[PDB]
Amino acid sequence: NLYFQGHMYNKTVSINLDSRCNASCDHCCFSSSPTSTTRMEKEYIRELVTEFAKNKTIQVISFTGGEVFLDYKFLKELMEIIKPYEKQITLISNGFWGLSKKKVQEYFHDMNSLNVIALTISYDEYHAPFVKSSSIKNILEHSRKYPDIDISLNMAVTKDKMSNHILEELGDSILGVKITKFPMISVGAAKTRIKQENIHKFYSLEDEDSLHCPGYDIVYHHDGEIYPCASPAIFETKITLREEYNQSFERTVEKLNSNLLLFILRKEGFKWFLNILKENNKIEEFDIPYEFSSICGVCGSLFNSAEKINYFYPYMEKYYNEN
Amino acid sequence: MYNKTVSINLDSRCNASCDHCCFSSSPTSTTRMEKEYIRELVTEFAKNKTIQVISFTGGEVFLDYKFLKELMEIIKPYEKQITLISNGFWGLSKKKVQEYFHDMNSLNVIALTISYDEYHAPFVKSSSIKNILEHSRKYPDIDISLNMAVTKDKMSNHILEELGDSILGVKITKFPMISVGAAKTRIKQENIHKFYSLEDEDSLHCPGYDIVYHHDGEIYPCASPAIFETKITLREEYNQSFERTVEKLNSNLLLFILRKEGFKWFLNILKENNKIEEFDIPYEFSSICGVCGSLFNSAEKINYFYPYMEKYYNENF
Ligand SMILES: C[S@@+](CC[C@H](N)C(=O)[O-])C[C@H]1O[C@@H](n2cnc3c(N)ncnc32)[C@H](O)[C@@H]1O
Ligand SMILES: C[S@@+](CC[C@H](N)C(=O)[O-])C[C@H]1O[C@@H](n2cnc3c(N)ncnc32)[C@H](O)[C@@H]1O
Ligand code: SF4
Ligand code: SF4
Ligand code: SF4
Ligand code: SF4
Repeated sequence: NLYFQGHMYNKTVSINLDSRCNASCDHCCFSSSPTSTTRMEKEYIRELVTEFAKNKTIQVISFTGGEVFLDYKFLKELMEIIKPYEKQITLISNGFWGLSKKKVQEYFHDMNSLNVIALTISYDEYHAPFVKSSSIKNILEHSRKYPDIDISLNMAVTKDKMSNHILEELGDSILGVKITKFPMISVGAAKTRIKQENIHKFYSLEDEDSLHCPGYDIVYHHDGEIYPCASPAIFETKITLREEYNQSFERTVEKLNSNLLLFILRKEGFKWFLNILKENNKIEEFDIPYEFSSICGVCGSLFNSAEKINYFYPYMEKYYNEN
Repeated sequence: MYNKTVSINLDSRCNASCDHCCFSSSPTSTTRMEKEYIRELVTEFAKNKTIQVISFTGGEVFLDYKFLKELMEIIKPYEKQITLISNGFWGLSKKKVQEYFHDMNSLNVIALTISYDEYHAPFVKSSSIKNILEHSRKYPDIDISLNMAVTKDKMSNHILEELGDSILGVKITKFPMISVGAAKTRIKQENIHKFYSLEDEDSLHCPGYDIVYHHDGEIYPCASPAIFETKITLREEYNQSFERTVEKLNSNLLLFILRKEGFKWFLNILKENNKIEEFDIPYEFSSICGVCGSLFNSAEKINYFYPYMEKYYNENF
């Protein structure tokens, strides 16, 4: 009462628990593998989760990696910290644990009792050498006993690997499951292990009309930085929200809401930045591609270096003085 | 409760004649409410202070696009959100796709569901679906879904491959058949997936009520294909207000018992009285809506539960 909308982006948060994974996908934006060492400390993650659970605005806490079910003991401990505070939880997994019917029974029982409202399973031709089809089927079939857990199947595809046979092999286990096939973002292992010809190109620089950011969503990443979104493309940029080791979530939200570059991006769209480079003939100097698989790819190539961000500084400063 | 969303089924007429159609829709379908009556309904829903979302279904709502746009423009000054479902026949022309997306975006259409599968395929070509899906990328505020109705013999595997990269970023859901309408007589029951049985207690719960003003002139408590073959209606008179429809839904004893006790309350009565075979309750079913449809698809069946529901009312409340 007597207050209008304050800060945005404070209802959800994501934590990337670790870069370690059982799989070594050739497209992995983080080049994840069993030998990946990039991660925040366990006690630091416990403090973060405790703070997010006690926070009055956060409604949803999401966990990602890496493979979050790889160290299940630690994942269940984090979920039990949240439990007395009744926050909703979302999980994403490669479903390696589907190989064991005992783990399938136990994990669904735990997710249901720990307020896990959504589980996304990632399966495609890039994941297929590391996880069997029957493991995915066991998870999808058992999810029918837990209708309150929203189940999704995310498939990362290329022109040569469209996952048509993968989806057929899953049989009727996909009935009622939301399936989304998405193109690659040229970051991490996809940059060097996938032919760029095989990456779908849906956007071009000439269609600035439809180039707007899908929306911010705070991520506390395994590199110890904080990002304004969960897109694979953002982790390659110099856009971070961390100023110190012990930063509060209220401070992260305040920084996101006062960041001038991100305010201009949300309000004016990508055309504001692209027209500044076109007007000053800098598209070739900054090696900005002409075609992209996603709007995030444009974002990635506009701010993936300090030279590029610093270039926009006088224009953003001029925008601030005018408005 | 249940007063934030409402659906209107505009007509049973369709350009398609799908073999699974829950309404047996076709170009020669004559069941519909009058246009002026629909205008009055839409005006009342637009002026209503609680309704946030108005959905349109059929039949094929884009078949008479002039009337659909007219209804959307009645809603426009009141700023309600709109959802649409279509077979995408209009996708044949990219210029027509550009026009309809421009209108949907300016008329607060927040979601568009496209239905395409092997049952829809003889009536709509693949390229028409692709044109709609590709152009939807320019309108990220419109939530795009592809819904595919499948059977064991028609799983839509080749249909999805033929769509190529037009499905990238689109939520796809394959769902089984409900044995109603044309699916009852044109599809072999062995081809209908059976996921649940009378013994799976965690599945015997209604997914939730959602008010539908249907093309038969009745009002239903949900949008499931199964409810339209039941005698569960919320209409008591021709000129009934939405406040009254909501009041009737919230005071309906059968629907209160169903939501609170689940389907096991009704099924145990029939098992205890040896009426499972008399009522033709299926042992196995593709979804819980299949049980709902078989419990309540006749006045005799509904009236059978009355003394038990009356006893429940006296014991509780
Ligand atoms: C990095 S994984 C982490 C969680 C878990 N290991 C999994 O695969 O679901 C998150 C999602 O991003 C997708 N992904 C990975 N690298 C990507 C890339 N270069 N471009 C687009 N999506 C990518 C994965 O396929 C997966 O669906
Ligand atoms: C009756 S249609 C009306 C809207 C539009 N003509 C369309 O096909 O999307 C609504 C949805 O119900 C589905 N449907 C029709 N008959 C069905 C049945 N017997 N069982 C399950 N779904 C059915 C259709 O495939 C479609 O996705
Ligand atoms: S995409 Fe997921 S499963 Fe594959 S390597 Fe990366 S983190 Fe592991
Ligand atoms: S456009 Fe940029 S900021 Fe927005 S979601 Fe994509 S990568 Fe993140
Ligand atoms: S399922 Fe939709 S397109 Fe097919 S006949 Fe029925 S109303 Fe028409
Ligand atoms: S269970 Fe019955 S009332 Fe509930 S959605 Fe299905 S048909 Fe409608």
